Amino acid sequence: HIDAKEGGNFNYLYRLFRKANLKPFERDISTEIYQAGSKPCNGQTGLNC
Amino acid sequence: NIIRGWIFGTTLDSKTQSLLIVNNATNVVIKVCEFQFCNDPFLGVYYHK
Amino acid sequence: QCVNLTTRTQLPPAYTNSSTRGVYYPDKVFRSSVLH
Amino acid sequence: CVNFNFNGLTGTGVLTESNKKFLPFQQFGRDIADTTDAVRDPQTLEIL
Amino acid sequence: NIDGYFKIYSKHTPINLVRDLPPGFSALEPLVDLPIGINITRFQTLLAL
Ligand SMILES: *[C@@H]1O[C@H](CO)[C@@H](O[C@@H]2O[C@H](CO)[C@@H](O)[C@H](O)[C@H]2NC(C)=O)[C@H](O)[C@H]1NC(C)=O
Ligand SMILES: *[C@@H]1O[C@H](CO)[C@@H](O[C@@H]2O[C@H](CO)[C@@H](O)[C@H](O)[C@H]2NC(C)=O)[C@H](O)[C@H]1NC(C)=O
Ligand SMILES: *[C@@H]1O[C@H](CO)[C@@H](O)[C@H](O)[C@H]1NC(C)=O
Ligand SMILES: *[C@@H]1O[C@H](CO)[C@@H](O)[C@H](O)[C@H]1NC(C)=O
Ligand SMILES: *[C@@H]1O[C@H](CO)[C@@H](O)[C@H](O)[C@H]1NC(C)=O
Repeated sequence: HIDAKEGGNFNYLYRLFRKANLKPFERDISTEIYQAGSKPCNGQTGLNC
Repeated sequence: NIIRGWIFGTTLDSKTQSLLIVNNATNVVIKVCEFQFCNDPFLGVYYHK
Repeated sequence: QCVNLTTRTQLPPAYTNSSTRGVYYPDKVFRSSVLH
Repeated sequence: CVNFNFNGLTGTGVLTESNKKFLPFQQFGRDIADTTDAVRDPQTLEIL
Repeated sequence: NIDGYFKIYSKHTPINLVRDLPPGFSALEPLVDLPIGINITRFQTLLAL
């Protein structure tokens, strides 16, 4: 009733890709690009980035 | 009184959060912000008569 | 705004020992006249 | 010989004015066996 | 740095020596437990120069 809007409420982000599990009570706002394969990422969203 | 404090973190860049401790004279300051540290960090003034 | 400083020394650091220094409290539990 | 509950620390015994000295933050003391043998009244700061 | 908290324990004793970490027993008391929750891997000292 407060967090939903008729057009959509696109605040409230969440992380999906991390190189290791978080430890207890640890926070992470790293917002880097996460290479998923082995090719370098170069900070650009691409094939495995 | 040349030792003032420490830096704590992983990459010590803006792409990662870090911790800073500076005891200056009256009061100590502890901040967890996103600091872009210099390659050779040190504190500022010493004195001026 | 910050400067770059390189050393003018020509030797690695030395080495000492911590004889019995560095004992802290491993937990916040109040203990009196005991051996833990 | 009442039931007591001081700071969430319950028990059952005889309360009595004590001469023990607590640290300024201490709220209770312990015997050689882990049993509360003295508690500080949080409304009069008195150790008993 | 365990379970999100940054813990500092310190001691301050008066001595007078030249170039020695003086022997003896040392018991450090708790200063602060800060809930900063960050992964910490490296550190560095702040000098007043
Ligand atoms: C805490 O951070 C350290 C260092 O950033 C992480 O260890 C690294 O993990 C990456 C990816 O798994 C490896 O490529 C590096 O070789 C590791 N470095 C070291 C020094 O071991 C660690 O995974 C992090 N821990 C958590 C749980 O966040
Ligand atoms: C040294 O530490 C003192 C601790 O008080 C800090 O002084 C503050 O200075 C800021 C501006 O940088 C003011 O906004 C605050 O009002 C000051 N502190 C107080 C009284 O709350 C400061 O972090 C350090 N340097 C200076 C400028 O003294
Ligand atoms: C030296 O310091 C300056 C600024 O203080 C910085 O721009 C430069 O990249 C540094 N060089 C090295 C090799 O760290
Ligand atoms: C430890 O250091 C002290 C003084 O630095 C020295 O006298 C002693 O021999 C050293 N002991 C060991 C085991 O290194
Ligand atoms: C708490 O309340 C009691 C009575 O209500 C009063 O006597 C006492 O001064 C108050 N403050 C403390 C710190 O106990």
